[PDB]
Amino acid sequence: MNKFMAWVDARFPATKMWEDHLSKYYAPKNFNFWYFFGSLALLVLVNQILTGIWLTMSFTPSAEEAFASVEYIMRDVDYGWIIRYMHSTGASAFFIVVYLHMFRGLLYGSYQKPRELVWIFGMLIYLALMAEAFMGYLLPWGQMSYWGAQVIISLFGAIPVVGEDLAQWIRGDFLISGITLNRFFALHVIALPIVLLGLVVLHILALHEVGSNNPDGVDIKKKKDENGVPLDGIAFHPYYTVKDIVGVVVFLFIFCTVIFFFPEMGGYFLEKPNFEMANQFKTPEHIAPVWYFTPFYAILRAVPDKLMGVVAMGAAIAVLFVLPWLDRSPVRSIRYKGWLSKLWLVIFAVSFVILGYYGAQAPSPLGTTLSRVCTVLYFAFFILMPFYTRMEKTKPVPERVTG
Amino acid sequence: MNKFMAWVDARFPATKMWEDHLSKYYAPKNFNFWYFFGSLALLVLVNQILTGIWLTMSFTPSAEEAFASVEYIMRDVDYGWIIRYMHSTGASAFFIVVYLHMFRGLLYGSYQKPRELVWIFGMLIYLALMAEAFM
Amino acid sequence: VNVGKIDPGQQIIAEWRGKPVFIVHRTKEMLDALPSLEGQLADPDSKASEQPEYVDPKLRSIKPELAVIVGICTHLGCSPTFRPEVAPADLGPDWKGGYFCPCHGSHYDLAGRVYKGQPAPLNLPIPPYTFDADDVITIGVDQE
Amino acid sequence: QLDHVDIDLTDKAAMQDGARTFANYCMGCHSAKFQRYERVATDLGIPADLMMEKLVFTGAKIGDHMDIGMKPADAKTWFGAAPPDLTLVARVRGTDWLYSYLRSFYEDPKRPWGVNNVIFPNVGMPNVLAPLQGRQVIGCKQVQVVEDGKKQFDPLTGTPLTHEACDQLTVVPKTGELNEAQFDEKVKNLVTFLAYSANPNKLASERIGTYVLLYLAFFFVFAYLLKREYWK
Amino acid sequence: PQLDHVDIDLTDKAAMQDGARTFANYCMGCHSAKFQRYERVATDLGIPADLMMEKLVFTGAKIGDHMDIGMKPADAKTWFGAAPPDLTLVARVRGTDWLYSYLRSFYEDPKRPWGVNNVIFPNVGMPNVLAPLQGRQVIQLTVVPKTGELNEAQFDEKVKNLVTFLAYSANPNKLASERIGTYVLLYLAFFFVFAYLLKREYWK
Amino acid sequence: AGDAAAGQAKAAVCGACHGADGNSPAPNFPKLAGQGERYLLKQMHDIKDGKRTVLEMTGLLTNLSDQDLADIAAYFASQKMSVGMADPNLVAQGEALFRGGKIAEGMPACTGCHSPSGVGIATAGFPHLGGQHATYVAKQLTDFREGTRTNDGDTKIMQSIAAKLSNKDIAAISSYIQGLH
Amino acid sequence: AIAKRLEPVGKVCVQG
Amino acid sequence: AIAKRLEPVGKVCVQG
Ligand SMILES: COC1=C(OC)C(=O)C(C/C=C(\C)CC/C=C(\C)CC/C=C(\C)CC/C=C(\C)CC/C=C(\C)CC/C=C(\C)CC/C=C(/C)CC/C=C(\C)CC/C=C(\C)CCC=C(C)C)=C(C)C1=O
Ligand code: HEC
Ligand code: HEC
Ligand code: HEC
Ligand code: HEC
Ligand code: HEM
Ligand code: HEM
Ligand code: HEM
Ligand code: FES
Repeated sequence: MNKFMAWVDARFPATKMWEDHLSKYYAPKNFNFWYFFGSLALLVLVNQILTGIWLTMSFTPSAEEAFASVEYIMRDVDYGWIIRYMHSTGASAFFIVVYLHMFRGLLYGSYQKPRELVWIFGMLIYLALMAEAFMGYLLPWGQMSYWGAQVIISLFGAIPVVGEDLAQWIRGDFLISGITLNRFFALHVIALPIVLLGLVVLHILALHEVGSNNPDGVDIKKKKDENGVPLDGIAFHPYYTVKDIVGVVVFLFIFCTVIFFFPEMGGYFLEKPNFEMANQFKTPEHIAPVWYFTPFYAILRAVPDKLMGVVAMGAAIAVLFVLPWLDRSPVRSIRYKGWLSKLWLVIFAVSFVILGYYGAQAPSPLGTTLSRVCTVLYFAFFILMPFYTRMEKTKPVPERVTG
Repeated sequence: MNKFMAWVDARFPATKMWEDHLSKYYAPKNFNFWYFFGSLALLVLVNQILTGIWLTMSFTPSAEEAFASVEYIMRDVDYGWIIRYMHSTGASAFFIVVYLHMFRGLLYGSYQKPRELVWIFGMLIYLALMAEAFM
Repeated sequence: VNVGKIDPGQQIIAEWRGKPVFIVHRTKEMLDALPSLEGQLADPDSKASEQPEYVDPKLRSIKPELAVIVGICTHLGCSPTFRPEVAPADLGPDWKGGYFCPCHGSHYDLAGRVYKGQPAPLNLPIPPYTFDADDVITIGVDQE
Repeated sequence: QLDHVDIDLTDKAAMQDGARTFANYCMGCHSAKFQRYERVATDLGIPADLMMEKLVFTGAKIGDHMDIGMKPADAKTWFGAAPPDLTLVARVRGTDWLYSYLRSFYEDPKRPWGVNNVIFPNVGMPNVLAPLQGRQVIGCKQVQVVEDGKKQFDPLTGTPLTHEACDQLTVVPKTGELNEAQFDEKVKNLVTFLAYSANPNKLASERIGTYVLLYLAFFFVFAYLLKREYWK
Repeated sequence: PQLDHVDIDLTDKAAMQDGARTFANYCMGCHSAKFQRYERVATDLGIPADLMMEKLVFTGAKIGDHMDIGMKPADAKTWFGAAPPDLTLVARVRGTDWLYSYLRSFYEDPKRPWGVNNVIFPNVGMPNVLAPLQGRQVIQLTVVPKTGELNEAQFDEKVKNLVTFLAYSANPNKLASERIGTYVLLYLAFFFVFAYLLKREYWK
Repeated sequence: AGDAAAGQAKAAVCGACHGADGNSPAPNFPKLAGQGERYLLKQMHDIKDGKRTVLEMTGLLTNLSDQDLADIAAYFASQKMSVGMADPNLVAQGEALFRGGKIAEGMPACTGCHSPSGVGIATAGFPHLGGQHATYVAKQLTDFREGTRTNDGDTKIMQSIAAKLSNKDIAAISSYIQGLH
Repeated sequence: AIAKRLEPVGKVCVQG
Repeated sequence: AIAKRLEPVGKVCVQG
């Protein structure tokens, strides 16, 4: 209503925010498949929050009842199995969407100036997401849950001096137990969700401060019409809102297909050994991380030394933070970067996929050799970026976006 | 730092937000005792969130173990008794501070125009607090 | 645990930290044979295994008479079977007493030191224990 | 090497026979404690009174979980390994693994219970279905001849052409109630019931997902039209 | 009803030890103290762990175990007509004065199932389990002479020590709380002066 | 393995108490017919070595070699245990205990280690129970409960299990087992 | 049909 | 001192 909105606008900047962030907010008109994943990440975060709130209505964060409570959700709670599968598939889809989001950032140089803070907030979001998923995977209290938590927290025992004390303090016990379960449940259900929501708010605010990149890397703000609107810019609402609605429907089709027909996804979204209750005295023949942690695992497994392996695994994630300063290309988009940048992006993607694929299996000779090679390539993609971004010859970026 | 803040401000609304909300935001200079309670309500909300997060690390939301888990917090968890007392006294202090805040609003007509939305959001906060404290 | 009542060549099972701890009263012939078993162990010096800094590297116990080993097989955490017999028909003729894992056939000597080329990659753990008195030990507090 | 089994979760009779087998030969050591008798009866089409009379042996109520008197610690002490809860074993191991495991027990005097398992070597489980299957041994029997996947059947009779192999699971004749096919069907029904127990929402999941996907295709048509239009 | 005031001293280790002895011998038969551990009771009462295990742990439990009892609540509710409540927090549920008056107010009432009634807790399902010590108390409450091991003063001390232990059991953090609170308040008074001065400086 | 054909001749002395085919007529003598050969051999060795005390068999197995015992066990395992009759007033409780055990007391059902039909597991050494005399079964359960019989091994399977059976439970379950098939 | 399918394995012979 | 203060109420006579 006109009068109601006039009353609100005098007392709340509703119309002002709407015209500053969604309408009258002109994003590049050449977004492609790779720009669906921010909105899909928001959708998956909302799905995780809702389904987690509902699982918490029935979950028991105790070592004696966690697994039994999960089965109670799966069988006794009306549609509880739907909510649980939504949550597990939503964690896996959160990591799928976020990895594709980060790979878009890599492809189109979206981390470069002025979006360095956007990239840093996104990486903080990624760290929070990894912590959240790790602590959630302990909640079912299956064999995989318990033993993956055991190994991951023993990693903190690799710190030379304070490692063992730090690991014990994190566990809250001399081993992984119900104390660790309840603690990780509290962190996973409130603390990290709050941190993630705040980080997402900061991320979107920084983006809207500096504006979106585009597949061509063209700074659309340079060319503006008489009204001040970029020539290659269109209002986010309604054009990209409807585009993101279509993307959300497609994502929901895939998401519901997985939920209702293949919730386990061949044992990758719901690992088979995790359907057995945690046993402190019998460890699985082969213990592997959830798929979305597998690459870094491979890196850690590729290093013969324990402390060096932990340091390398941490650096594999920390280097993405400095990525904005590693890239010295005069152009943003891979479309106009030299052959070296394209080759190294291909190498990095292949190495990441191979690291994930070989970290999901028991160690093998070819697997170990390829994991070490891919660790070298993964770190070289970043370490050599400041050099091969300068050595290459880049194409001239068009004044107007293509399409 | 000057250079660091210049770098941030070109990428974040840091200084603009600081100067729109906290600095360069000119409030009446005659605030009295009754205007302490918005900040105190914020502090009590932060205390409730933090203490409740730490209680959730040791609470068992089952009819069989809820009371036992509360006693476990009181007795077995190091300083868990402190955290639980902060939480319960913080709920009581939250309602004390919120009631004094609402009474300030009554005294000084802070609900009147143009602050009708402020008052309505405050009442929604009060409803959420009633539900939160009951649960 | 009161350990002075363990007759030669027998063991008791204590329960520490959820885990089963075999407390074995190792007789003479056993400790005479153990120095002759170094040719079949992957970690005879317990370089990579887990044990306190005050136990003998070879015997892996505070004193040779008593053997305190957390009875959890390194490979998949199964409880080894105590086989003090000299040459069991199914342990082979080279046996000189020890621990036989039944789940996947991992073998350890009477000092908990794993044999070579078995599923168990490390020796059986030595828990942190001490001797309060000649007949009683405490499993959980390090020796002074 | 596992053997494939085609498990039909819509077969109420097969699931009923599997539930009977589980209640009689299995719940002595194994629990199904994440699963209630009431839900099992509802999904298998068993009347509640019939479920009470025929499958509930522990004095539990219809709505009670399929708990058993054998405690995990006691059974771990007795058998050397705790008999795991079997509600989700179909998801933990898969139906093919269970089908091959329950048919792979063979006499092995070297073992504590006189038996071993091809699928689960040195398993701590006694061969509790020996009365049905009969004595199974690692002996010599006729196996279909195969040469690089060149599998020979009899063109006329359609039965396999076989040669003797001396490392095969052979059931000693006249040692069990059921022949090979009858024991195969018994194990198939048992594994079908276990598959239902692991995933009792499978059929409803497929139905609901079909409807959800139809709705999402409809909504996609509308959203795609609203997008491509409004992008002109 | 009118209660008798008792001055409970939670720093009296000897009194709390006597109360713990009385609770373990006369009260843990039907009542659990399942929300506290033998180890913490020993630590707070100054009782050595070996002495605590020998003298106060009768159930075969470990020092670190909760003070559980064999009498299950359902069985006790059936037997007595009411479940003997866990007494760990009873000093907070009822207060020390109520407990002191209740444990001394049992008198003989043949109309009751257990032959006793209580002035503080009329028609209570508790049998008078301290009758051997107090003696035969009959109705104003008077103890029949030469019927109990202890006189009125000696029994009051026994109840006072027991109530003192119950008072500690309900609130084992009270002494540590008053110690920590003193320093927290001292710091806040110290911090207030700096905050007050800082505010005064700016508001010139 | 033993030879049933020779065990028949070697088992004639036993048939005085256990019956010619192992189906004893007197309740106090257990039926050896159809009993697991492994279990029979273990029991005979235990009685030889004093691990199980049967006063009625004092010196009867001392002169029999290991192969003779194996032959006798094979002969008895080659027979079929006759099935008795359960007391109608006790069959319900005995059946409930046998098939379900006690969830509350944590007593296992007997149908796991001993088959639902009571035939036991011959390879595992779990004895055949169905058809066994109610008197003998009750005596064995009482002996396990009181620790009189301890040859069930260090794991104390049956000692632990029988510790949870009352006298009424023992009588009812023995009566049910007498008619179990 | 279901009742026959669900018959318990253990059969007990009872007096009378 | 503490040992006497904590002596169990129930005293048992034992042979020899
Ligand atoms: C097989 O195996 C393996 C796998 O697995 C299967 C794997 O996957 C992997 C691969 C691993 C991965 C890639 C997974 C990665 C997963 C992770 C990153 C998980 C890591 C998560 C953890 C282990 C959690 C660790 C958590 C830590 C260390 C952080 C701890 C944080 C705390 C405890 C917070 C501290 C609390 C505080 C400070 C309280 C707040 C204090 C206050 C002051 C509050 C405010 C108080 C007041 C206001 C009162 C005082 C008043 C003041 C200040 C005065 C002034 C007043 C004002 C208010 C102004 C590997 C290698 C592996 O091999
Ligand atoms: C119907 C007759 C039964 C089926 C089907 C299964 N069991 Fe058992 N079982 C028993 C023990 C002591 C174990 C543990 C052995 C070990 O860990 O080495 C098992 C194990 C299984 C497994 C393996 C599950 C896994 O995740 O590895 C399956 C699939 C299984 N059992 C199915 C003991 C007994 C027992 C006591 C006599 C009975 C009656 C049964 N099992 C019956 C069945
Ligand atoms: C079994 C013989 C008991 C012994 C020994 C002791 N108590 Fe008891 N208690 C018992 C019952 C059955 C009840 C319930 C009575 C009712 O009508 O509800 C109680 C209750 C108490 C209470 C009341 C607590 C409350 O109402 O919140 C107290 C304070 C109490 N008991 C204390 C107490 C003490 C100090 C004992 C040792 C001296 C003791 N009880 C022994 C049963 C039995
Ligand atoms: C009467 C003089 C007996 C003769 C002759 C034999 N046995 Fe017997 N046996 C007898 C009794 C009274 C019992 C039961 C003991 C008890 O504890 O109640 C037994 C028992 C056995 C058993 C154990 C059976 C079981 O546990 O199921 C076995 C295996 C057995 N006896 C074997 C056996 C053999 C081989 C004999 C001839 C060499 C023999 N028995 C003779 C009494 C008598
Ligand atoms: C798990 C293994 C069990 C289960 C759950 C029960 N029993 Fe049985 N039992 C078991 C073993 C290993 C043995 C052999 C003991 C030995 O070697 O000395 C037995 C034996 C018996 C016997 C004696 C049979 C005889 O003497 O002929 C009886 C009478 C018996 N067991 C009864 C019984 C009952 C009533 C059970 C349920 C309450 C039961 N058993 C369970 C192993 C196991
Ligand atoms: C980024 C957001 C989140 C992610 C990535 C995430 C991830 C996960 C994962 C991977 C599991 C393991 C599921 C399984 O394998 O069974 C899990 C479990 C769980 N999560 Fe989270 N979660 C998120 C947010 C939340 C929130 C906000 C809540 C509650 C408010 C929550 C509550 C739970 C509960 C109760 C469980 C245990 C039940 C179960 O395992 O399904 N989660 N989570
Ligand atoms: C996990 C939850 C996340 C949410 C909800 C989220 C949300 C969004 C949204 C809505 C956008 C705008 C639309 C789009 O560009 O797709 C965006 C852009 C962006 N995101 Fe994310 N994001 C998340 C995580 C991340 C992570 C992990 C990274 C990188 C490490 C990242 C980096 C970026 C960058 C650089 C941009 C702007 C680049 C450009 O304009 O092309 N984000 N984010
Ligand atoms: C406005 C915010 C909140 C209010 C007013 C509030 C109020 C309360 C109150 C009155 C209790 C009863 C405590 C007692 O009587 O012992 C309670 C219990 C509890 N609260 Fe909240 N709460 C708030 C937020 C939270 C949050 C955010 C969490 C978790 C992150 C939390 C976790 C708990 C837990 C675990 C308990 C049970 C343990 C206990 O009783 O101490 N609370 N809350
Ligand atoms: S369980 Fe010990 S070798 Fe595998």
